[PDB]
Amino acid sequence: HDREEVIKANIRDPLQIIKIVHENEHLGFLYMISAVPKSSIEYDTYNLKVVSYENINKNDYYTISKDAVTHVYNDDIEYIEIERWEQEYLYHRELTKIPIFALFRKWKAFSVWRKNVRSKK
Amino acid sequence: KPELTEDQKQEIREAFDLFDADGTGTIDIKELKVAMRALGFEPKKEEIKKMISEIDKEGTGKMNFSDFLTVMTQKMSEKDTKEEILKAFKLFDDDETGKISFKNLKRVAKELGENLTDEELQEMIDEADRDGDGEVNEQEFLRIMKK
Amino acid sequence: LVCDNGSGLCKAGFAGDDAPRAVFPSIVGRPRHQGVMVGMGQKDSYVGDEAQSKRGILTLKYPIEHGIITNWDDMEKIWHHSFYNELRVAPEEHPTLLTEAPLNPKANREKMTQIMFETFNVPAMYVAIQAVLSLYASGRTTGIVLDSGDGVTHNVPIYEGYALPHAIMRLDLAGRDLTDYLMKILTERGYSFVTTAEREIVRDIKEKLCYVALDFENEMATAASSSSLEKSYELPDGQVITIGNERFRCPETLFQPSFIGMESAGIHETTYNSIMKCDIDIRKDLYANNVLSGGTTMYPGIADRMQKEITALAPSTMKIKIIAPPERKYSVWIGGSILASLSTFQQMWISKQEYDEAGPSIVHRKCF
Amino acid sequence: VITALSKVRAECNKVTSMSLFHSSLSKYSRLEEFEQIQSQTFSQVQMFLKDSWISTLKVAMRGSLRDMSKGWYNLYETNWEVYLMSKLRKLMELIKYMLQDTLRFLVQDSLGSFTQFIGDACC
Amino acid sequence: FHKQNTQLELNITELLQKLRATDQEMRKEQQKERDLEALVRRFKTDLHNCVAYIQEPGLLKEKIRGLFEKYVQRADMVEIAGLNSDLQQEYARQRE
Amino acid sequence: FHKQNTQLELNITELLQKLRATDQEMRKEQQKERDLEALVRRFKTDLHNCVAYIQEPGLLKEKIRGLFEKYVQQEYARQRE
Repeated sequence: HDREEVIKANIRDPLQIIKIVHENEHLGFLYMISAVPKSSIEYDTYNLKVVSYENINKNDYYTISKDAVTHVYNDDIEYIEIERWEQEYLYHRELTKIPIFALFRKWKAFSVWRKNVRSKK
Repeated sequence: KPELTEDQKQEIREAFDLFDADGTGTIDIKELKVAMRALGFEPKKEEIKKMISEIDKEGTGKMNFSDFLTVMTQKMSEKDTKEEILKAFKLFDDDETGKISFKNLKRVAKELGENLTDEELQEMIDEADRDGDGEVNEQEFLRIMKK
Repeated sequence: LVCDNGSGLCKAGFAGDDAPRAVFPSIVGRPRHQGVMVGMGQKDSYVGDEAQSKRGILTLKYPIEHGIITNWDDMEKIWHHSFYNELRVAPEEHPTLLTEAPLNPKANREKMTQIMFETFNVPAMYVAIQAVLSLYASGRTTGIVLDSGDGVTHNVPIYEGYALPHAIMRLDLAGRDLTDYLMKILTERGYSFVTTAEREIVRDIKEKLCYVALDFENEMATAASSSSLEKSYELPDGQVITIGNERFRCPETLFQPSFIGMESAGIHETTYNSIMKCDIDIRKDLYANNVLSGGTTMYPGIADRMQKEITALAPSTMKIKIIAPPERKYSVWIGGSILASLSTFQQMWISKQEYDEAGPSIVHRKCF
Repeated sequence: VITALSKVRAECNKVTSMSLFHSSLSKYSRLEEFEQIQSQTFSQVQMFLKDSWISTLKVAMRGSLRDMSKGWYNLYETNWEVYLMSKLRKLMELIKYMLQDTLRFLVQDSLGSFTQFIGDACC
Repeated sequence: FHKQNTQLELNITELLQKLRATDQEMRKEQQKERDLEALVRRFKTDLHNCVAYIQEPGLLKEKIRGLFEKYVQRADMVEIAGLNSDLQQEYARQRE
Repeated sequence: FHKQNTQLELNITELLQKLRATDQEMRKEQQKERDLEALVRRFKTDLHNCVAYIQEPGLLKEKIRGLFEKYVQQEYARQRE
């Protein structure tokens, strides 16, 4: 494989991204940005496009390397070793199954509706 | 005082116990942070050290299940910035009208599973429709829910 | 602390909760074999959900029915389990509020007061009459109550927070009577659902699927001609049930007790009779302020049909409004817990020292 | 918890070879002496169980439990719900099972032996 | 009207107490930022004074030791040091 | 009652103006605090770095000169850009 070619291939699964960066060391490091911004309601932290590096938002972007993963937001940085990122993605998969976590914004909001109406009457 | 249901406790229990198979009954504050951001909230180092100061006078690095549950309950308890309120309404409305039709509510109810009656649903609509237009705008939803 | 002998569904909460922390079914079990069969028999007592789960080794009754505490020991068992398991507390830290049906004989009233005081550690305590605080949940001081689905079916006219004892009467139908008629009409239709499991499934059916016809003759002719008005239900066994005229025939028994074979005027006409018993000045307020309560009222259509039927009975000068709290199968508990919340109510209680000389007399008096 | 449970097992293991009755008599006796010695035996075993055995096992297990810190096993529970959630409650309920089982064996072995002892006279 | 006037009286007395709380809180903010700038001024003058000592190596050694003992605390800087070492790995390899 | 109503509505509106003003002033103080505290970070981290720097007196002198110059008036990523 070759680096710009794999960029243009436009695969987006973090598992496959990790596999690709592990497999093809000569293709170097890759930065990635999310298939919708955080502003979306269907936003996902773990669905992302991998892009030519200038295109990313300067203020919020993710980065990975076969050595390490790293993230930056608003000049705040955290450094990660890839197995941490992978297992945190696995956690997110299973945590996302969790019925309340899958629904929590509904759970709390509609509960507040119930409370407010009955408390008021 | 904040509370959540026994079934919510059961779910949180499965969360805790899957978070590490090591069966310790205590797990890393770092993993609590991973949990919160998996919920969708990434709190900052000031909040990290604040919660650590709650959990671990001794500095095990670990919540027990009761700490994990209680901090979860508290972070669940408070009011959100407008973005999350918009997310809530956007999930409540998939007519994409900006209106919670009774249909929209009824589907949300069937989704969450609580069997509350049709008159009860229509009554919380009616009070939530703070302008009495026929159902609740995202404006009317804001107006009631911010109170 | 709040305590309800709710005879369709009993309930408990701390005072000023938003809902009863505990809700539990109106039963206590005894071992059905006289010997302890196996170490599960650590007690001879199985209150509430214990009986519901364990029926087959257990002796099964609604301990109360209709107007009275029937079986004082078994009720004391229920209350003891309510405090220690359901309220999960030793109560004496906080005042306790308790329910009784209207026109409970004063002998029972004092007997209960004594039983609660001597058997349970307590600071101060009161038993309240379900209609009166049920009306408090309406917010009126001045109103007539109806209740059905948690007890026998009462009418109670209330002026400025108190009844006209002159004007209290029952209609001798309870939640079972609805299940009985529905079982009859299901067996006519051919389902023959009557077994204790079938009995519970039919109670679920009657609770959710009942509706009250706006004009029964018309609605019945409509559904029998137009089966599009009869609606499908899935049984736990995967059968589909169709329910139609049964949806409103069952509540119609309240309007035509002869449907369940009862030789009585309907709920509407017995309410009208109760109103007529009182002062016409109160009567106008009762027509202005009717409150209906209990699981049977929870249904759709009941309050509209009742509004129409009372308007048909009521003089044309009377304004008619059925007041239908969405919660009304809890009305008493809501009113009681709210009232008990008030620290100014704390002076109303009766406590140990006055309880000695005053207490037998003073509770009997404050119970009105 | 191993040390605690093995300790209570030892307590049962002397308990299981106690007796609830004096299934032994040297020679003939008159009635009142039977009543005295049996009622004494019952009182002795009742004090032994209620004061001695329960207190002994309770303080011994507590002493072992004492220094298990935060976790499921926390002696210092503060919520009935979480206790019911905990392994700790389930362990305790197993202790309840074991000590009931053992006293059941003691009851059976006392009653059977005593009856057989009468049997060898009456048969 | 009478109910409206009374409600406005209760509102305005509440809003007065809220005003007074806000005024005292912003007073605390202002004195806090005054103290923060006084700290910054003390830093600046310390730097200018150790620059004045700089002309003698022993005097600079004592100034660096004194300002070290006064200012430093391990703070986040130990964590910053570790994560900077890791980021330095990333930087060096991607630079290469 | 009309005159009293107008008085009380005016005075409440005036106090809501007071609270809006005090909010704006709190936002100005928030700006001041933010900038001062970030400068406290900058100075203390530079001090920690000059302490960590090579305490060879020539090197320490040069580091002091660097701080003096920059105060009298994240990088590598920007260079990678």
